[PDB]
Amino acid sequence: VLTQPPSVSGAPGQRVTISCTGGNSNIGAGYHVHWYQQLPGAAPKLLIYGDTNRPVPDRFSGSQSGTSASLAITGLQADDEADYYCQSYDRSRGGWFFGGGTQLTVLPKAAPSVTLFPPSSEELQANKATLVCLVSDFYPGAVTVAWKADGSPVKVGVETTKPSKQSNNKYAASSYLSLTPEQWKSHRSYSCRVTHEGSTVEKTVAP
Amino acid sequence: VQLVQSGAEVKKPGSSVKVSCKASGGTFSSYAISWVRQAPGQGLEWMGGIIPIFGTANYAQKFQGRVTITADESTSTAYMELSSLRSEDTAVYYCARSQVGMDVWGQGTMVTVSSASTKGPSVFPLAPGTAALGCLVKDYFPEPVTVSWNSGALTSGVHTFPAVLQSSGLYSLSSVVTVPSSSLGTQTYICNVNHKPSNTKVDKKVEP
Repeated sequence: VLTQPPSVSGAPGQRVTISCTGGNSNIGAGYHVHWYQQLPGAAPKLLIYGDTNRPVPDRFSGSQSGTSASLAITGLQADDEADYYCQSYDRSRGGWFFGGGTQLTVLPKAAPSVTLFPPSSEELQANKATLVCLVSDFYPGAVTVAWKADGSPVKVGVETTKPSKQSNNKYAASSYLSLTPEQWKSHRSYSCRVTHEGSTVEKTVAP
Repeated sequence: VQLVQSGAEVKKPGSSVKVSCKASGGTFSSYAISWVRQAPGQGLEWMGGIIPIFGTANYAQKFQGRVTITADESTSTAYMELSSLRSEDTAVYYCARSQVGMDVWGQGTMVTVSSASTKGPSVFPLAPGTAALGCLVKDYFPEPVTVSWNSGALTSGVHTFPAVLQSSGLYSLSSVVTVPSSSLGTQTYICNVNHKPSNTKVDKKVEP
């Protein structure tokens, strides 16, 4: 019911404005617009209520005009990167409904740090082998991961995660290569390559 | 004030789940209690609400006919029961107090609707001017697991990465910590993994 920009971005110290538009049955006709902040992996918190009142630093503010509302964040901080949801009471549907949400990102490029762990001795004794390629501290989120055993691309047994957000506003990710002990011992080296903005970091382990 | 919710649950498609939401101080009844779900990667979805003292409930049209919101002013506990579960209902359900705007939210209860079965993890040690050691929490289901180091005494250099849903349907996670190399001989590093869905807890020592 309420439309929100999918994402907004700004550098530290800038003023950002997130919009929330509806019709005459919700934002129009008087019904107030609440604004909630959800940090990565947490429950929402009440930022603004009643269009302009705070429970919340003074940096956050809200305004309402016609069938639109806007949340202004002045002096953007790293702690502000988060999902912002506008909520309003729809009179036709009769209920409090949220918006799509806006992912506020606080912006400098950064190449990844990669760490490759070979299979554990216990894991090999458990008839299992798992190589672990951990990537951390890279911005933006985009990242590619490829595996090679003795230079030949390995494509079966690869499980990689989508770039998640760190607590430092950067990104991290992880990739896993599953093998049987005999497969791991039958090659002389395995390697993971992490590509990011044209720069690739390649790590290698050997039995 | 604090709103505490029941533990995460695994249910099969078609069954019914009931999440609780108890108060820890306040006039729980004179306020309203809203129930809001959030699926992985999606936004919030207002499921419904209830004013306990009066006993009056409201349900969004979407979940109408399937969701039952009840409240006890004596125990000061709200309940949200969802029946005829589906794979799409898999989500985190929050309860939020609001005077009758939600200002007090709960921790959220993860409800996973899948025909799979709960399983505990296998915790393997990842052995190493900076060394890096860690723990691999493999082959567990469902989310989430929690990882600490030295029972919480070690937080410097800790990074617990997101899990990955392997092709086997089981998740696998890693948590690493970077430490001085010289301390590897003297200090002891132990990762404490806890998977409450399967009620498993393992303290695994990472040795060079």
